[PDB]
Amino acid sequence: SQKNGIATLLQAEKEAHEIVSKARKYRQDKLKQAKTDAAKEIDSYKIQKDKELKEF
Amino acid sequence: MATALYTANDFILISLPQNAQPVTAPGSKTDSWFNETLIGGRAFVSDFKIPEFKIGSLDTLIVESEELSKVDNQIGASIGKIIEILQGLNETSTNAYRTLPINNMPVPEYLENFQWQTRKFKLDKSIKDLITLISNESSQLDADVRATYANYNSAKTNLAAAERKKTG
Amino acid sequence: EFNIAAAIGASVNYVTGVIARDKVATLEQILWRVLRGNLFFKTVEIEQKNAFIVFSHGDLIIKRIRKIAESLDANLYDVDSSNEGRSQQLAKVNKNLSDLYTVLKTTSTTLES
Amino acid sequence: EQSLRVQLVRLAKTAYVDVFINWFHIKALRVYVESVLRYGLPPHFNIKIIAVPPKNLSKCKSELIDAFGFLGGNAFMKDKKGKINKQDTSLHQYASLVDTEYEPFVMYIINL
Amino acid sequence: PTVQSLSERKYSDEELRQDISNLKEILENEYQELTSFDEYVAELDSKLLCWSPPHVDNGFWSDNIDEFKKDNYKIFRQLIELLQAKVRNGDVNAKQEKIIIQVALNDITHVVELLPESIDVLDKTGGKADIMELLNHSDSRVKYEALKATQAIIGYTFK
Amino acid sequence: LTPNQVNDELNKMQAFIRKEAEEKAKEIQLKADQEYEIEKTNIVRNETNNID
Repeated sequence: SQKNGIATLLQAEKEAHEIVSKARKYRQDKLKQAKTDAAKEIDSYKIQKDKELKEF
Repeated sequence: MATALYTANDFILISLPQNAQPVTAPGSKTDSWFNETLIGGRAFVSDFKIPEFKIGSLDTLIVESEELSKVDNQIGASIGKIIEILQGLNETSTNAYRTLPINNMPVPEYLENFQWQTRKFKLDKSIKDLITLISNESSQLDADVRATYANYNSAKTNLAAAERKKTG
Repeated sequence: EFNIAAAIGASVNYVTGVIARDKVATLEQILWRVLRGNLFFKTVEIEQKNAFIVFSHGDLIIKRIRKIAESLDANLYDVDSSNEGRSQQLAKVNKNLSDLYTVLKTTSTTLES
Repeated sequence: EQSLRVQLVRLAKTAYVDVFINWFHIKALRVYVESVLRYGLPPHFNIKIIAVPPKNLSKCKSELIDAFGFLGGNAFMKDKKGKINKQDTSLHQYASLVDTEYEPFVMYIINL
Repeated sequence: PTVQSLSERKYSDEELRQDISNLKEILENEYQELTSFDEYVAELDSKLLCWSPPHVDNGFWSDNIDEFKKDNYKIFRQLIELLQAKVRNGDVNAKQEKIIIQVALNDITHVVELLPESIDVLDKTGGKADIMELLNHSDSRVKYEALKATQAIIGYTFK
Repeated sequence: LTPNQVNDELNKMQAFIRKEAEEKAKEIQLKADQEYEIEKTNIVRNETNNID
């Protein structure tokens, strides 16, 4: 069992690297998801101010 | 020994995991093996469970052992300098100044109730700020003791200089 | 080998190096195991005089292992050969070792003549 | 000299008590970080301090080193009464930051 | 060489030492007075390679290396294509191809040993394969120049 | 030492590396959600200020 522990430790290290890459891809997806979820807020206030300008 | 201990004894701090077992008694507990399996049956066990910490990364754990070893060596050198100043002051008694009973109790009873109690250290910050605050407090206490010991030595030298002029 | 499993890309980090005594590798494995956690290995390979050592550690502590490995009387690095721009580097090292033998043979024949 | 002796005695006593508490907290933090870093899995272990009598620490350290030496290694664990460590030439290391010979398990010595 | 060796072993007459010392300064400064870029571009463009006093210096290839680099080392690729094209058409063991092969191997060895970026032009062009085969042939002086040119590119591969 | 203990140490080393990677992934996973709502709130505040 010389290469079996290196193979299981290599698979566990690949699972830990995939677990770290899932968190890094989750934070990188959330970084664009903050602006993607924040860019839609102006579309309601612009029409809400356009209603107040259309009243006058 | 019998020249450095008058109210306290020798202690050994060791930690083992939950799956560890001894090689001389397989199939027993480490808690019952600590007292019952001790040499002569007179070994006393004291609780030293501190609070749990959160590891930030694996890279800081390697430098944390060297920083804790250097801070432990600086704390031991500061305790040796404070003991050297207390022995140099000519006020150490046969029991006090060589045992250091904290809280007016023995070292085994105080060490058995030691649960990582702090007065300015909380369980929400990192261990590096607590070790840096403890090293800064130990360096401030050692510098405060050395600053008074230097003025006491200069005052004793001036008192010996005035005593030599007063008569001789 | 310790088939392509470590010279063609993997998730684990290996530390290969030549040493003339196994006691320095045992003391380096004891110092690395006592001061850096379970981030060591135990391998032994006979060579032509030096002994082949086999060490394994994490991929984020390769910089700290160079100072402890260099200060422990050893040259355990990430790659022994200077050819690592492809998979595997032993194919290019076999070509450089296949041309350096002919250049050294021609230089030895011209120097002897 | 009298006031500096009294204030140096009180500040030496308070600084000795705070240095002793900081030394005990640093020893507990280093003892927890040593078994936590060297052990790995699991992240929880039982840490305690055993009070031994005077002149009998070699038997408790020899029995605890012989009993708990299987965790560090079968070839590195050896029977030692005191603190058996590397003290040879600079090819071998002996220190608190770089050493090539230590105890068979996580164990520290705290004495006054 | 006869003027340089004759300058140390002078005669009793001062006219012979003044004539050899006067001719040695004009003979030494005559080859050094020309530009290395015009001499290397004229010798490479003329298709006639020959040895000179300023052609065996590494400063000429280092000075003309930056000026020659205008098409990804097209000048060194043209010289290596002239040496390899002379090696293919007009094979070795000849009198004409041996001087251009030796001068192209010495200049290619000095230019290859000067900068480490010219090794890609030899592998991309294809003249690096003929350099290893040219060492095992006759003309062992040119085989030593090609051995030094192959050792210069072989030195940058493994350190 | 013995070759049998190398797999037992390598398993605990791999488990500790997996625990450290899970802790780092939880730290980054808390940091990204820690910053994203503040960035979206700042962009929404700037957009409302321009709309006003």
